[PDB]
Amino acid sequence: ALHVPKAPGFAQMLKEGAKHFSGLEEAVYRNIQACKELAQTTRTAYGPN
Amino acid sequence: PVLVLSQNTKRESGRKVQSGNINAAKTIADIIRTCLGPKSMMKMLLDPMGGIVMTNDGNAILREIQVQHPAAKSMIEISRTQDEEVGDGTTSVIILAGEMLSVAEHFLEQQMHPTVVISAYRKALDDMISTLKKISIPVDISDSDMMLNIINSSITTKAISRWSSLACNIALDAVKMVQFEENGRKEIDIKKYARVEKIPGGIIEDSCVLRGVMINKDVTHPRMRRYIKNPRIVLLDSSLEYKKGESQTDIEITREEDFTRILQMEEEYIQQLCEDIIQLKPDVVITEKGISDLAQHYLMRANITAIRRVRKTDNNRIARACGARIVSRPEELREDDVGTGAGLLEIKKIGDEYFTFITDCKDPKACTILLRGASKEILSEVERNLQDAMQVCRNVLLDPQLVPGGGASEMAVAHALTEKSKAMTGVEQWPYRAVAQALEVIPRTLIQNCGASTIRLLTSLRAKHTQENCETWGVNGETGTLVDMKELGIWEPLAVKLQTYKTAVETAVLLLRIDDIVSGHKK
Amino acid sequence: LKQMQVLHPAARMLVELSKAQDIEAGDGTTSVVIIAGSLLDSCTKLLQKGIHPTIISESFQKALEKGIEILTDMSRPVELSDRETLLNSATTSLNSKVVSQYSSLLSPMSVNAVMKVIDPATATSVDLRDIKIVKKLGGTIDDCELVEGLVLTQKVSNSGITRVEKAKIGLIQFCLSAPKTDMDNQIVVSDYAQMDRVLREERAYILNLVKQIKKTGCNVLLIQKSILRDALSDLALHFLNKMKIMVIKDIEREDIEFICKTIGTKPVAHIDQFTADMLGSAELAEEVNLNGSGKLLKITGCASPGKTVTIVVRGSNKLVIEEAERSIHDALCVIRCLVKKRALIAGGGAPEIELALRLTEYSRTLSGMESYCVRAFADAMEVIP
Amino acid sequence: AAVKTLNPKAEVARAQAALAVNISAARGLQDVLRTNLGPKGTMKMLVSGAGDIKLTKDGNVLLHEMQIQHPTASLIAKVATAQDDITGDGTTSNVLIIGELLKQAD
Amino acid sequence: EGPLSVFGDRSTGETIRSQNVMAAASIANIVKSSLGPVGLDKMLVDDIGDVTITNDGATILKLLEVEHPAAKVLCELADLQDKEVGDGTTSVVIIAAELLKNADELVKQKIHPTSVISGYRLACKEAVRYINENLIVNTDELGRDCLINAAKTSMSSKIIGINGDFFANMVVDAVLAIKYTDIRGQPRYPVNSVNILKAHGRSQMESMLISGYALNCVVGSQGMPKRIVNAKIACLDFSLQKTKMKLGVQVVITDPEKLDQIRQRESDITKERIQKILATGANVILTTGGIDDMCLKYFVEAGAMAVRRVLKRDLKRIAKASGATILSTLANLEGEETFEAAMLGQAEEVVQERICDDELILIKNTKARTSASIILRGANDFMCDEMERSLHDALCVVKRVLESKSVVPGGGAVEAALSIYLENYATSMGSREQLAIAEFARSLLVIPNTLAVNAAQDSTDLVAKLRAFHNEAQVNPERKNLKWIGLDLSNGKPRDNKQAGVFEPTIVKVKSLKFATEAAITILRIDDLIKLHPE
Amino acid sequence: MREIVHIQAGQCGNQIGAKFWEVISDEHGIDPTGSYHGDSDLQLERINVYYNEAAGNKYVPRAILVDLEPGTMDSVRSGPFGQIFRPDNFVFGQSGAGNNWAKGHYTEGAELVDSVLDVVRKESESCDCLQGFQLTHSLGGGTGSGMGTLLISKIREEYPDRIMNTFSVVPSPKVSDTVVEPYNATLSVHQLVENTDETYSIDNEALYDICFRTLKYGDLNHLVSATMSGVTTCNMVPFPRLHFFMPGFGNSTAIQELFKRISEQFTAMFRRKAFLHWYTGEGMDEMEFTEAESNMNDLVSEYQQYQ
Ligand SMILES: Nc1ncnc2c1ncn2[C@@H]1O[C@H](COP(=O)(O)OP(=O)(O)O)[C@@H](O)[C@H]1O
Ligand SMILES: Nc1ncnc2c1ncn2[C@@H]1O[C@H](COP(=O)(O)OP(=O)(O)O)[C@@H](O)[C@H]1O
Ligand SMILES: Nc1ncnc2c1ncn2[C@@H]1O[C@H](COP(=O)(O)OP(=O)(O)O)[C@@H](O)[C@H]1O
Ligand SMILES: [Mg+2]
Ligand SMILES: [Mg+2]
Ligand SMILES: [Mg+2]
Ligand SMILES: [Mg+2]
Repeated sequence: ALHVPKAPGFAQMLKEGAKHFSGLEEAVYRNIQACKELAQTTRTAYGPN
Repeated sequence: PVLVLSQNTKRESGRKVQSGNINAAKTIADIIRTCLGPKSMMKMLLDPMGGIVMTNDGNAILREIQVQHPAAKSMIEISRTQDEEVGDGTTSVIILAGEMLSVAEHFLEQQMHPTVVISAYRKALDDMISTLKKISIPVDISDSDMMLNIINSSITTKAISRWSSLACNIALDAVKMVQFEENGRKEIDIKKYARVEKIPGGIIEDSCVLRGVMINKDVTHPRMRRYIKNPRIVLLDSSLEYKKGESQTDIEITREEDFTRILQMEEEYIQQLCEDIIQLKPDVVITEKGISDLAQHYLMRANITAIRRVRKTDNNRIARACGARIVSRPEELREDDVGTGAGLLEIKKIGDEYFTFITDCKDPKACTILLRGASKEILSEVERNLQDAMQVCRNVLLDPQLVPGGGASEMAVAHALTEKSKAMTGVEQWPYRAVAQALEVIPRTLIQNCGASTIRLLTSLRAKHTQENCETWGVNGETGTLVDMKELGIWEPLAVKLQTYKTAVETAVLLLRIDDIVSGHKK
Repeated sequence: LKQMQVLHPAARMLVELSKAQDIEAGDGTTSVVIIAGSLLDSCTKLLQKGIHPTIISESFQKALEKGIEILTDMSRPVELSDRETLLNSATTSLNSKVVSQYSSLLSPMSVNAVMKVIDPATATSVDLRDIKIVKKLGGTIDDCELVEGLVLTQKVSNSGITRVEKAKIGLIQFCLSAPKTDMDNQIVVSDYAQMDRVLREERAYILNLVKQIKKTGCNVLLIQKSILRDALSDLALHFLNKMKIMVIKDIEREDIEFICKTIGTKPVAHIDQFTADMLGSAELAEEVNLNGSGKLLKITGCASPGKTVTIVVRGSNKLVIEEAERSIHDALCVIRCLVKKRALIAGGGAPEIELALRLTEYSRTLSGMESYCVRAFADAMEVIP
Repeated sequence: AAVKTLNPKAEVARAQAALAVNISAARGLQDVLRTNLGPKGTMKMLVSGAGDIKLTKDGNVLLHEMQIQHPTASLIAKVATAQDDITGDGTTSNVLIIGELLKQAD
Repeated sequence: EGPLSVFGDRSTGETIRSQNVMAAASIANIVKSSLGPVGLDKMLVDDIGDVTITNDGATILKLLEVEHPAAKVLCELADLQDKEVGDGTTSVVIIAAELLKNADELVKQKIHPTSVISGYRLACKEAVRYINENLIVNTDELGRDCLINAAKTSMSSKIIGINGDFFANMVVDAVLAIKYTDIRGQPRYPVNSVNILKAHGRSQMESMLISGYALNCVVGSQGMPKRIVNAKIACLDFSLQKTKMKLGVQVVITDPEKLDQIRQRESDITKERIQKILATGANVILTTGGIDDMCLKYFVEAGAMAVRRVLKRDLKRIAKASGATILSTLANLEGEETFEAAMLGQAEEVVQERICDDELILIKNTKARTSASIILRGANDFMCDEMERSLHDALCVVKRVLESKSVVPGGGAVEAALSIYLENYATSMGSREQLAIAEFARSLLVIPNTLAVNAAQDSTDLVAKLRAFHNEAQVNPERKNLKWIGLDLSNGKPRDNKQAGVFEPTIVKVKSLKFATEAAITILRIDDLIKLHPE
Repeated sequence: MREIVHIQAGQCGNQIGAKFWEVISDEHGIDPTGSYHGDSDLQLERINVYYNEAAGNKYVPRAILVDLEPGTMDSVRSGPFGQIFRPDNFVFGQSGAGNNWAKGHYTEGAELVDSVLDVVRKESESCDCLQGFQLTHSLGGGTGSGMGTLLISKIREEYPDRIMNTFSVVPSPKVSDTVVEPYNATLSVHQLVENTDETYSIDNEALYDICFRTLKYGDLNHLVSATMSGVTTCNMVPFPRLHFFMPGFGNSTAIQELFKRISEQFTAMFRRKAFLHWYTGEGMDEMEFTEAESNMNDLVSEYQQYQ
């Protein structure tokens, strides 16, 4: 008992290098975090200063 | 290559480091966020030893998971700290620390200095302590029903909730028996003198706390009795064998009779030891070291039952339980060192193993909790829950102050802090009020894990706690409704909630002070 | 040169040359290498001109003899009583080193040290092993000190006894522990009484030893280092401490002659010969702490301070401490040169320039093919200025 | 996920995944052990890595000898081991009732 | 390359000088962010996941793995400052690096390094003199709030900063408790004799000052008592075990009748020693060595508290504090074995106290001297270790303040005053040494500059205001009280730090300056580098 | 001449043992079947103390082989000289037992000792006069730690008057080899000091260095066997507690180094209580670790008594 197997269904049928995110945590919050990182990359260029 | 520091030394600094620490902390929090409250769900952890850990305990989970981020390491360490100190709140503390760091991230992005945030956090911590001590209530620890309700209010959130009455009675009996005073120093050591023995099989409903102790042992010789109705017990740290001397005691034989004389001298030494023991007229003899077969012969001739190789901890528990004193030289044996107080020694077969019971003691200052159940995993979880229960009982017997649960205390303190913040005119009022609103995460989490409407319920609750005598109002973790804790019965130990708040706030302070990570350098 | 692992044979030979100069004079180890390199760089063009290496060598020997004449003529005699001249020599030697802002401190020390380890009226040389240098991290180079007494890095074994006034000191080359013959020895016990008897007689032996030590008036005890046997048993330390005797063990078998030369003690190897005439009287013996940067045992004041001194070198870094030690050694060696040869010469490239000039004249007078080589020698010596 | 941001080489089965995994393993054990039950059951042969032969119809023996590395299977094997240590019989029926409870709950 | 046959690389001239300055700058930029009340702590991971939180510059530079020798020099500088002072380990590194920077700028402008070194030495001497003559305040004139203010100043920038109001009280009480006067009647404050224990658990404010001593040990047997009131204490430096004859002693029996008595004597020897010890009244027995179970049983039956494997230094301190005599042997000048009650120590209580999940021993109210221990309580071992380091810094600072009764103001006050005075004083000393002294002065400003930068304030404006105040102080004899003005980093405005309570021991600044100057001189003296290829 | 039974536990033990039982077999002429394909009579002179001749002149060795995981004993059967052993002296469980000392020394593989003990009796009965036992195991690692000390223990209870000569693979200093090795080794030394009569500390680090010197995983089991025969092919232990040895070509006090290392890594981990929940939740009290530590400071001080 040292390995968690992929759950039956979509997790097993998924292709090799493909990724699947679902729910607020795996999808929504990670998207919001990415967009926030982007805004941070471009924030310091806003305005005359 | 002309470097100044060794390759592999990577140094990060600044708001990236701060946000990384805060994200690692709140990730550790999100790991166990759902393990809080009465309607939590189990998690199946896979040990590196092929084992399994099925639990709801925040510290169990964080102890079984492995991380590499130093902020996550620090959070796991504070969970361990909370568990070792009070033995409960191991996930409430994690969640509170995560929420405090989360709300501090805001002020950090807005150019506020971490030292300013930290000073505000410390002010807020002091005021939290004040408010908890103000809203606390006392307890008559002589009220067994009150103590049983406290223990139910502490184990209801765990798997043993199905056997709540049983587990509460077990924990209360165990702690009240382990309560011990000597030379004016009260001591509840429920780690050395309250023992949990898990025997898989049977049914949990027959689990019990013994008025005595239990060890996994059999008689050394099957002619020895296995049932004694008022045993006088002797405990020894020394081997009843003939062992060598500490010096180079080499012998030199030239005469014929000398070899046999030496072997007979060994036998006579064993005889003399056994006579020094028999002189006290005991019924049972228990050793941490071996017992030679000739010694067994002499003891049996004296009608004594012997147990050969017991652990030092088990021997100390037998001492505390039966009223004996461990000896190391049977010549130095005294009636005061003999163990009277045990009411029955029994050696019965549980499954295919022989277990020695020294139960029916009178005034036993040590105990063995015999847990029975479906499997080693179920019994490990039951044992952890019972550890929680006993630690809560101990915390109560030490500090008899209670505070209301169900998030009622969190909301009361948040309201008190918001009210106190109106006199603050500097720039720290904002982080102060922020930790105040960051305390709401406990009732928020309770509502989330019961499956009710967080927005609506938390609004109704924040509104209830704005009235005058409503600091006891909280939430049900089983229905998703607001209730009065005076009517529900979920009351936590003030010591537990104080340690929770203190550890959370100090962890936040530490991780806020942290900047400029460095790594790679080898000890 | 010794530290940079040069590989070419000629470079190795220049290293050996610098070491020889360090031996004979202790100062000039850079000038000598530069002079050698320059003479060879001149041999370059001589060889190209087509002169034989043997002719070059002989003409260089001639120029060398003439240059010795010139330098001797330039020189002026010096009396070791001329403390200002000695101070000026030491300052000159130190001007080149990292310790030159502290020259005001390390020149008078470098002169006192040498003038304390020689009879200035008869001395024709000095053994700088009589001058002990003790590098201790911490402080700054302005904390360097000249201790007239004795300094030891060995720690004191007694707790509570760190300072002793009117100190009588004894060196102990025997071991204060259970007796052990040089032959294989055992103690065979066959009765229970003999065990207690053995312990008791061991106690009594050790106690008799420490009592014979105390009876002389000794209050400071330096015990030589002893492998193959315990030089200071726990019983012996207990008894000495109870008798209020400071004890310093682990003295090294090479520091013994120095310690004796310093504090007039005579090393005792048998307890029978440990008497009062074998001690050394010191006005103070103290274990001094250096601002948490270590400890030092200073035996200061002596009724028989025989031609020995110690210099404690302080510093903020190991590197600067090592270079302070080397520079102070250079100053001591300059004073040693003055002791050996009572003659003084100006600096600032004046001798090299005079050499260039007078050997140019000598070359003009020595018409031949040696003239080219002597002129090369002169222009080579013109490189130091 | 959350655990995988801290320990990247971490395996996780959440909410529905966890339940599917556990119920699937339980039903697999039940599918193997269904044939042991009763006198009309079939004997299984079990060959060690050395080649030693075991003929058994016993649920606990079959469990411990099967070649399985599943956490739910380990849990149920432990429950069966306790059943066997205390009562000596009931391991096959134990596994069957566990599997069928899990199925009827799914 | 080809002529010189050394088997290695060679840097020479401006190349190696710039390289050395780069190394020193690297080391200083590591620690610059951890300077002053607005500095922040650092994580350090030791290649295995071992984490260390710290603000201590000496600790940081010890934990780092530095490869360049010119940076190892600054690491040793911080270590030496920590050894000799106990505070200033970051400021000294920053100042040494800045001195190196400016001195290399001068050497690039082709001022000779000897001249730069002379100017630095002159400026160091004159800065020390000016401090000692104009910038010191007497702790006698200030009282005990001076000590409290110095402790709070040291604790600012640490994780016990805001809690300084209470930690300073603890530190001062502890140092005054371990105060002792010896022969020569000089007052000595031997810190490192205050014991500091760490135990995660209760909040920081719950840390405890023990009037007495705290021992990270426990009783040897669970049957022994765990509290004793009128504790008579016996400190032993020998082991209490079954006696074995020494190496050069053998038992050779030729009459079997002696074996029994010999074997029993092997234990009766220790039994007799223990009985002799207990006969005097000793109920507490501390031992550096071990204690067999046979012996622990004797202690249990006597009702005594025995402790084994105690540490030699803990034992020495307990002995000094309680009035006991550490015995390595029970042996007198009469060739016997005895134990006198005068060799015992005393204490109003000895208890085994339950600290969250561990247990320790507390020796309370020892007579013949007062001692002090501190149990630090935080959220985890990282916090507790940083608290220990901060408290050690504060204890060393208070010790220095009590030894030398002079303090100086903080917040860059001393550095601003020195910058002003030395930029005015350089005009008198040579022409190139003048430039060197001016650069020393300007370098000194790196402390308030860094303080303001960390406070996230306009360093330029703030340091200009500071220098204006101090110039007014040095040119107007009616406003000499402006010397005490320095930075207030919570508001970004100068402030009278002598009235605000921001004090530092004079020795801190003096030794910092001297050590930084020596480090700068040694590194500046280097104009070549030969790095030999390893073998 | 009295007979010596040889138990070998754990992977390390089961893989030193086979190599020893091969070296000696070739030192005696016994082939894999067991037939004495030898000529000299000195091979048969002292062959009764190691081999238990059966009918048919097949010399079966007096060796037991134990491990909680069968896959090592399978590799021993399949290996070389893996057929002289008695097909019933192979005692194995089904649980791997990881590398937890508590797992191997407690109910999680405790019944097995009762299967290795009815093979020790069935192997001593054949012996006319049983000299004693030789257990080969690993101080800390897999089962050899736990199961190797519950064996020394139960065999010192069942035969408490016989020589117990252990060969233990002390952990190498550089290589941690496991996260719980400090615990397993202090817990095992705490049993071997009491229940053993002579212990030979075979350091993997030093053995690996010796193999590298010879060159100028199997190589270590081939460089430990020649030492095991130079110890068991033909005035020690003056004090009955300093019975730890370092072989070579030694009752050296260099053991004190290894012990200092082990006890300082034990104390480092015990301070933070790291990897302790497993032991407490599987059958140890938090005080057995304090006892183990105390007893290792004991050992280190007994060994420090000389120098
Ligand atoms: N029946 C209940 N209804 C509502 N809240 C509860 C109930 N039982 C316990 N709680 C609250 O849940 C909180 C946490 O419970 P528990 O899970 O035992 O602690 P932790 O979250 O630290 O593990 C406690 O503060 C308690 O007030
Ligand atoms: N203050 C000074 N003014 C001029 N020349 C000096 C001064 N100090 C030393 N010198 C010259 O420097 C030379 C010594 O330099 P140094 O680095 O010691 O080389 P060496 O090691 O070869 O003696 C001497 O020739 C001396 O004339
Ligand atoms: N409250 C304060 N206000 C302004 N400056 C302070 C304050 N406390 C300390 N400082 C300054 O911080 C500097 C040292 O900070 P820190 O890095 O904590 O000490 P160290 O130099 O020992 O590392 C000192 O030069 C002092 O002037
Ligand atoms: Mg709880
Ligand atoms: Mg010179
Ligand atoms: Mg059946
Ligand atoms: Mg500081």
